[PDB]
Formats: sequence, C-alpha cells, structure tokens
Amino acid sequence: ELLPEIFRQTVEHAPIAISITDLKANILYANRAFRTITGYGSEEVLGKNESILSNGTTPRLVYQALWGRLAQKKPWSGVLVNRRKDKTLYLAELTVAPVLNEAGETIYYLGMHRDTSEL
Amino acid sequence: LLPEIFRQTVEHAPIAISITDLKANILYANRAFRTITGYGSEEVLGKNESILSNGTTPRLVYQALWGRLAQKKPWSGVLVNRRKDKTLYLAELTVAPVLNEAGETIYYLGMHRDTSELH
Ligand SMILES: Cc1cc2nc3c(=O)[nH]c(=O)nc-3n(C[C@H](O)[C@H](O)[C@H](O)COP(=O)(O)OP(=O)(O)OC[C@H]3O[C@@H](n4cnc5c(N)ncnc54)[C@H](O)[C@@H]3O)c2cc1C
Ligand SMILES: Cc1cc2nc3c(=O)[nH]c(=O)nc-3n(C[C@H](O)[C@H](O)[C@H](O)COP(=O)(O)OP(=O)(O)OC[C@H]3O[C@@H](n4cnc5c(N)ncnc54)[C@H](O)[C@@H]3O)c2cc1C
Repeated sequence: ELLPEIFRQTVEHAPIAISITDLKANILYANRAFRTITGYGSEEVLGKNESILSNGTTPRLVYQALWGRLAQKKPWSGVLVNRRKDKTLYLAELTVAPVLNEAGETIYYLGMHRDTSEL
Repeated sequence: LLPEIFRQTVEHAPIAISITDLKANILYANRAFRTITGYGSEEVLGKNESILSNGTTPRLVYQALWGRLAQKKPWSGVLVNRRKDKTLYLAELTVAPVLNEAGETIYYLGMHRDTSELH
C-alpha cells in the first residue's frame, strides 16, 4: 500500500477543480481549486447541485449529452460556460466520470474541470 | 467518502499525477500520466521520473525542483519532457512533498499538464 489517505490530500490540493456528487449531482465534496474557480466556500458548497454553475444559458442538448453518457456508465467531456458566485462567466472544459462499484453499478460522479480563461 | 473514492478520483483526473519514493521511483501513475508519457500501467511502475528528462530542459531546472522538495517545499515551473515514443512536450509541472503528521516526507507528488497540441 501506498498509504491510502494520500489520495484525498492529493485531490484536495490538485490544481484542477474537482467535485464528487451523488447520483443526483448534489455535491458531496469539492476541492480547494473548485472553491477558488467557482467562488463558493467550504461549508456553503456542500449539498448544492452542480447546476449552481450554470449560467442558465447552456443548451439543453449539451446536458442531455453529458447525462446520456453517464446513464451508459461512461465518461463525458465537453465545454460549457459556467458562472462563478460573483456572476462572472468562464469557458469550462468539463469531464464527468461515473465511479462504479464491484458490480459495475454507478455509485458517485466525478466532476473535474479547468477554467480556460486567461484573464 | 471512503479512500477508494479519492483513489478513483486521482486515477481519472484530467491532469498527469505521479507519486514517487524519495528518489523519484514511480509508485503510482494515473491514466493521464500514462497517456501523456506513453508508459503503460505495468512498465511505468518500474520507471523513475528521470526517464522523462532530456536535454531541451536546462539541468538547473532539475536542481531547482529538487532543492525545493528537499526543504519540504513545492516547486512549480516548466520543463520539456520526453515520451516513450521519443516526442517531446512542454509540461507545466508542480512537485510537492507528501508529509506525515510529524511533518516528515513520505512520498513526492508530481502533477503536470501537457501543453502540446500536435501529438
Ligand atoms: C458530476 C457532475 C458535474 C457537473 N458539472 C456541471 C458544471 O460544471 N456546469 C453545469 O452547468 N452543469 C454541470 N453538471 C450538470 C448539472 O448537474 C445539471 O444537470 C445542469 O447544470 C442543468 O441543470 P438545470 O437545473 O440548469 O437544467 P435541467 O432542466 O434540470 O437539466 C437540463 C438537462 O440535463 C439532463 N438532466 C438533468 N438532470 C438529469 C438527471 N438527474 N438525469 C439525467 N439527465 C438529467 C436532461 O437532459 C435535462 O433536460 C454536472 C453534473 C455532474 C453529475
Ligand atoms: C515527483 C517528481 C516528479 C518529477 N517530474 C519530472 C518530470 O516531469 N520531468 C523530468 O524530466 N524530471 C522530473 N523529475 C525530476 C527527476 O527526478 C530528475 O531529477 C530529472 O529527470 C533529471 O534526471 P537525470 O537522469 O538527469 O537524473 P539526476 O537528477 O541526475 O539524478 C539521478 C537520479 O537520482 C534521482 N535524484 C535526483 N536528485 C535527487 C535527490 N536530490 N535525492 C535522491 N534522488 C535524486 C533522479 O530522479 C535520478 O533517478 C521529477 C521528480 C520528482 C520527485
């Protein structure tokens, strides 16, 4: 073993925005980069849905594509315009991936994104 | 969330992540690392990070990175790495000590992005 608790610490400080959600997309965990990019804090992010990031201007068919891959237990990648807490907007390169149990069943989702702005 | 979920998170993160012993032998590499560097899941666990080195990168960069890690401090900068297929890529790399509860180094962590577009 690598000591197992090094993985959480690695997530926490990785320089990519990372959230982990239940099957509803309610946020169970978010790392520091997520907090820095999106603007939401440590206590306030928990239990909110990912949709909080949408500047309600993403076409429904982008999301349909994202959820369509998830329902097939496959990852998806795309770009979308997200909104920070301060209402500024950024082009997000988003990957979402299912976490599968031994049986091949989805038990969480991983949301992992970069903010592609150069300021 | 159990530690396995964070290991899965690291494994699927869209940034190269490697964890090494204190002489930079790779003990763990995620999918992005293996894809970017060209080393597969078995052979990469017999490599050292030095297999990425190459002469486009000034040697003082390697001295810089080590001089910070040995102080228990991170280093962030840029270097040119060599893949298994012998192509080269400009990487933006952060390395950090992984510390136990007494503040002593137990592993090193590397996280990098591949800035290439023509590979
Ligand atoms: C891990 C993860 C990360 C995500 N990151 C983002 C992000 O960074 N930015 C962002 O805008 N959104 C993100 N989402 C998608 C987000 O959860 C919402 O579905 C989305 O923002 C649209 O929500 P709405 O309330 O605006 O539209 P809604 O009308 O609620 O959803 C729009 C469409 O998405 C699909 N859909 C929504 N909910 C579900 C469901 N539970 N199951 C199957 N299909 C569904 C449907 O096609 C629906 O028409 C992420 C989801 C996951 C799981
Ligand atoms: C986590 C991590 C990630 C790294 N990522 C990269 C990367 O992406 N690209 C890259 O080219 N290099 C990377 N390095 C640096 C790498 O360890 C080498 O220093 C570098 O590749 C030059 O290799 P070299 O053959 O000239 O070996 P030298 O640096 O000459 O060192 C000789 C050998 O000893 C090891 N080493 C070097 N310094 C020390 C020391 N102070 N203590 C013990 N062992 C040491 C080296 O890795 C190598 O195996 C990373 C190092 C670490 C710890």
